[PDB]
This record gives sequence, structure tokens and C-alpha cells, in this order.
Amino acid sequence: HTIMTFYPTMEEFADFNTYVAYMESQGAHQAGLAKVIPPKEWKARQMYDDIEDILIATPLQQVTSGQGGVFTQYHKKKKAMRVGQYRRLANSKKYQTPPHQNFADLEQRYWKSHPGNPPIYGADISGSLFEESTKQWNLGHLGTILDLLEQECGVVIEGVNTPYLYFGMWKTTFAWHTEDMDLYSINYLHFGEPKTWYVVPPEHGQHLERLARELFPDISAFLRHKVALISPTVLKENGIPFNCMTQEAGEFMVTFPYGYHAGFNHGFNCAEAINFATPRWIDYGKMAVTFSMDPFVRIVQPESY
Ligand SMILES: O=C(O)c1ccnc(C(=O)O)c1
Ligand code: NI
Repeated sequence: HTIMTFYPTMEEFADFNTYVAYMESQGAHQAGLAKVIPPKEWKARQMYDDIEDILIATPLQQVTSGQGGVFTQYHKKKKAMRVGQYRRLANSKKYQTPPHQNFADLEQRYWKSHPGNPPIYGADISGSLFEESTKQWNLGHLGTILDLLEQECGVVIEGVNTPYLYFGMWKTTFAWHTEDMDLYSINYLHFGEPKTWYVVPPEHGQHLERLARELFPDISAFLRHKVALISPTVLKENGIPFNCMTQEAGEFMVTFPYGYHAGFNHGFNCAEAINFATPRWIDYGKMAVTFSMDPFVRIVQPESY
């Protein structure tokens, strides 16, 4: 019902699989989204002072159209750029975060800004900014059963079982979606301005889907497509429960199966994300970017093959 925030100690932090099982035992999955604040001692990496030359092969210009909190988003591929150029562009007068009193103010401006000036999103960059020295909660090495996909079938899907980086700027958005194969996801905000998340509890996913079909007749399973934006007001107006949580630098966000989510970046930032699985996911996977469930059912549910 409500988004939980967890504050693990280092000892609690060590094993990812175990801690996610713990989060679920406390009901975290019910809201569709949980925040995890790492222990004070922990770092993803020592310094981020060597990233200006990182290549953004295909920055995406995000064009919105629509009215009254209901928008379609379209992505135009732009020419390659480096992170340094991208950062400068993000902080330029044309693209910078507008002045705001607080979050509520900024959120209202975000929703009121559509269609408006299309931002550029450095999304879907194959890569990681975690160091190998980081042995807890390293998005390249979570060690969940999702590793069976590569290990048993040799299947590599970038961004699903390998990490993606997202360099964002004001107003860049992720439209409503669930993850491929109804997998979990984890998102770590390395640095920069916040990222605001909206989530609809899994219990109410089907209601969101119905509302979406009504709101986007021409387009209508089109949500996993990541193209529909629906404002909080429109959700409230149609009686869809949702939660809103802002993620700040140094914080993790975990999304759970059947948890629809959407959001936006406040300003220049850098996030890293990957999907993962648990034994609980397998039956979602059975019902569900597609891949075979064979290795999972065979190895994790030998009883039930
Ligand atoms: O763009 C993002 O930050 C984001 C957030 C949540 N999910 C996705 C996704 O592609 O699954 C992307
Ligand atoms: Ni997602």
C-alpha cells in the first residue's frame, strides 16, 4: 500500500538475494516499489572524476504530444555525444531545471510543461560505474537466479541481464511500463539531481491497464512499450491508487513484478539499472524482450517441471 524505505546495516547488506527476500517478508512488494538506503560505510565507487569522455552513442530526444495529463511520448535518435557535452547541454539555459520552491512546485511544473521543449535523454547506455572492489549490491554481480539465463542458455540481453546507464536532464522521462518478462529491477542513482518515481501497486495494475486502453484508443499490452504518460491528477480522477517517491543520489530503488512505474529526472544525473529475478518471480515469468523459462523451472523448480 505504501512505499517502504529500508536502512540495512553492512552485515544485513552483504547478501542481495537474502535481503530482497527479507524486504518481501516485510511486505515491500505490495507497493510495487521500495527504496533502499545503503549503510554509511558503503560506496559504489571511490570517485566519479573520470567520466566526461564516456560515449553516449545514441542520445534520445523525447517529444511529447497530448493534453490534460494524457500524453504520448516519442523518441528521436540524435548523433553521438560525450558525457561532458551532455552535462553542459543539461545545464544550459535551454535545458536547465526551472526555478522551484520545492518538490511539489517542481512536480507541478513538470506536468504543466508538457508538451513544451523536448529534452534529450542519454538513456540505454550499456555499461556500469560500479567498481569491482564494491562487493555488496554491485549491479553487475547481484547473483540472483536471472544469471541462469546467460549461464544455461548463453543468452545476453543488454539492459536486462547486463546493466544500463542513464544520463538524464530536467524533464527526461520514463513512461508507464513494467519490466521485460515481469522481472524485478534495481536502479541506483550514482550522482546528480533527483529522479521522481510513480508506481501503481500490483493489485491495481489491471485497473491502470483498463484506464490506459480508454485513454489511448489508437495505440491499444502497449505499456511495456514505454510510450504512455498519465499524470497523477488523471490517476486520482479515475481512482487508481499510486504512490510517489523521489530518489536522491546514493539511493537504490527496487521495482517488483507487476509493478507499473513511471517518472522523471529533476536535472543532470546518472543512474544505473539492471533486472533481476527471485524464485517468487518464476511463476510470473511462466505467465509472461522474451526468453525461455526452461532453465529457471528446471533448476529452481525441479519438482514442478
Ligand atoms: O529512465 C529511467 O530512469 C528508468 C526508470 C525505471 N525504469 C526504466 C526501464 O527502462 O525499466 C528506466
Ligand atoms: Ni523500469
